[PDB]
Order: sequence, then structure tokens, then C-alpha cells
Amino acid sequence: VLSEGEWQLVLHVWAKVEADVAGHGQDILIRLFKSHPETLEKFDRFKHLKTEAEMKASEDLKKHGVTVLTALGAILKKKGHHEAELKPLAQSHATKHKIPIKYLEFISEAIIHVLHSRHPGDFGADAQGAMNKALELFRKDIAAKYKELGYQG
Ligand code: HEM
Ligand SMILES: [Zn+2]
Ligand SMILES: [Zn+2]
Repeated sequence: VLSEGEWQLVLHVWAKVEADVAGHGQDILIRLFKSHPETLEKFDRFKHLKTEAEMKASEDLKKHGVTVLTALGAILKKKGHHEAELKPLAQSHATKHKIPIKYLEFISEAIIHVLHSRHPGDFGADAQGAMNKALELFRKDIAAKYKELGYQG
């Protein structure tokens, strides 16, 4: 798991995200969809977006990026004790949206990339390592719930 020093790194970086939730959210979803256009196919809501310029122009996509980062932030702030927050998310993503764990890996890479792009000075390799560990813990706990419900992978 994460050391206290590592949680400190994660939580101090997150405060920088909270200074511009919509901007980070929009950048992360666009990075995901450009890097892995197969992920776009899971969203009936967005699958009509064919080009990067169309994604940037979508107010609805920006709104969902706020939804995603708000939910992720609430989880990170629980410092590993996130069972009540994580369970409804695992439920809906396994049983309704049908999102494979690999796509959670892809969005984790997108988050790291955008944090680096927006915060090149402050987001050094130690914070990157710590953020990677936090996102791994998130995936590990979701995967456990997926396995319980008989989805896993
Ligand atoms: C950081 C990881 C993620 C977080 C925190 C997250 C959070 C959420 C939240 C809070 C909702 C709305 C409530 C719900 O339906 O559960 C949602 C909806 C959804 N999510 Fe996720 N999500 C994440 C990753 C993904 C990925 C990687 C995909 C697909 C590749 C995905 C697909 C969806 C879809 C299809 C919906 C329904 C959207 C709609 O039609 O309104 N999510 N997400
Ligand atoms: Zn891909
Ligand atoms: Zn706008």
C-alpha cells in the first residue's frame, strides 16, 4: 500500500487539480479517447464524436469530466478507506457500463500524462510514482469487486 509520505504527495497534487476541475477533466477524457479510441465505443453518449476538434467542442464531454474527477477525488481523499465510495462505482461499471479493467489502466495513464502536462514543475517522478500507486490501489479494489460479481477483466 501507500506510505504516509506517498499519500501526502498524492493529496498535495490533487489540490492543484481542484484549482481547475473542468479543464483537467476535459483534457483527461480527450487524451483517453485519442490514445485509445476503442474506449469511446463504451460511451453511447459520446461515440458520435469522431474527431479531436469535436471532442473539444462538446460541453457534455466537459460536464462528464467534472463528474469523473469529482468521484475520483472523493475516493483519493479517503486515503485507502474508500469502501463506501467505491462500491457503487464498481457496481455500475461492472453491471451496467461493462467497462473492462484494462480501460481503467488506460485512464490511469491518461491522468498521469495530463498531470505532467499541466504541472511540469511540481509533478516530479516521486509524485508520479505515488500517483501511480494510488491509481493501482483503486484498480485492485475495483477488480476484487468485479471478481466477486463474476465479471473480472
Ligand atoms: C477514474 C476512473 C473513473 C471514474 C472515477 C468514473 C466515474 C464515473 C461516474 C461517477 C459515473 C456516473 C455514475 C455511474 O454511472 O456510476 C460514470 C458513468 C460512466 N462511466 Fe465511468 N468512471 C471512470 C472510468 C471509466 C472508463 C475508463 C470508462 C470507459 C472506457 C467509463 C464509462 C462510463 C460510462 C459509459 C458511463 C455512463 C455515462 C452516461 O451515459 O451517462 N468510466 N463514470
Ligand atoms: Zn487502445
Ligand atoms: Zn464551455
